[PDB]
Amino acid sequence: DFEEIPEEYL
Amino acid sequence: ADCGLRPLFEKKSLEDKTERELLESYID
Amino acid sequence: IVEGSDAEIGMSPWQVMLFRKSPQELLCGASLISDRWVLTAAHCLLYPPWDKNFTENDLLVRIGKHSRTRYERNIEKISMLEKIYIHPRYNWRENLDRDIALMKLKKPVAFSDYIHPVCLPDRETAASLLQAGYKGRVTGWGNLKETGQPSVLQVVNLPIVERPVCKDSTRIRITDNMFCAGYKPDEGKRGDACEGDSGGPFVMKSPFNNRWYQMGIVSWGEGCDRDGKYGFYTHVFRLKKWIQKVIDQFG
Ligand SMILES: C/C(=C\S(=O)(=O)N[C@H]1CCN([C@@H](C)C(=O)N2CCOCC2)C1=O)c1ccc(Cl)s1
Ligand SMILES: [Ca+2]
Ligand code: NA
Repeated sequence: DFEEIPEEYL
Repeated sequence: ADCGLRPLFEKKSLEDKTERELLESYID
Repeated sequence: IVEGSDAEIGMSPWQVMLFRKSPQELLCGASLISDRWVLTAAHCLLYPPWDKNFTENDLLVRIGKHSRTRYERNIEKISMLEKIYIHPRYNWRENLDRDIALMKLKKPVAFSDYIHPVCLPDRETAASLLQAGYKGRVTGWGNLKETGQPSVLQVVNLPIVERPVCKDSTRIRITDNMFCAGYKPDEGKRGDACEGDSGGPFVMKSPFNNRWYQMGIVSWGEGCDRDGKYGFYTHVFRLKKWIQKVIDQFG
């Protein structure tokens, strides 16, 4: 469903 | 200072497709 | 949003998505009120009956969005939370009275064509605009129906309902910190917020100064878009004393 967000935000 | 003024609408004097519906309802 | 339509680009630049880090999912809507502060419903962060009690690290806020699921490169900004503040008299035990919370961001978000704060009402704007029949606007990425999900941000304009009608539509105790909105049956028009829209804004455009004000927060409903039922919203102006106190002390 959701596209993965840049790892920097996790 | 600039709250509630949308860059793509109020800031450029363009109206969105349904804002007039809100204005028309403000009758008092 | 049930029976709404696709938002235009930049139509609701204060719209914020509360996003769970893991698993990655939409938690609630929210709104941008300054470069460092986001407003939402307390129940989006704290609801013991459903074992919900998020901490800052569990969440992100996504600002400037349009697409629900897509990562909007060069458009959206993703911010981390510094601190969550929940109204001290938020009534999660009973009826969600004072359903309001603030989230301070770690760093200020840069304003753009797609990111911009909404105004909060003063006494006069509230008095003039919070009248039965006057329409506000609700936006969100929540369900399209009670019983699926939108590709992009949805919008619906809904009229504020008389207090007696709100009270008579439900068994729940309604307080002065709530107002309800939506069309009455056979009125020919429909629409409502739904799961996933809560925490998001109910806004009105002042005909006096042409600015958008956030008058309500999507709080609760019994189902979505049911005939004879109405969505309930946190009355933002009634809780502004608390809002200001938090911003004055921790801003
Ligand atoms: C979110 C929602 C309609 S729902 O049927 O999907 N969800 C219901 C289920 C229980 N509740 C409330 C009464 C409640 O007790 N909750 C939900 C929020 O978290 C605290 C527990 C809902 O809002 C809404 C419709 C109109 C508005 Cl405004 S919002
Ligand atoms: Ca009742
Ligand atoms: Na209804």
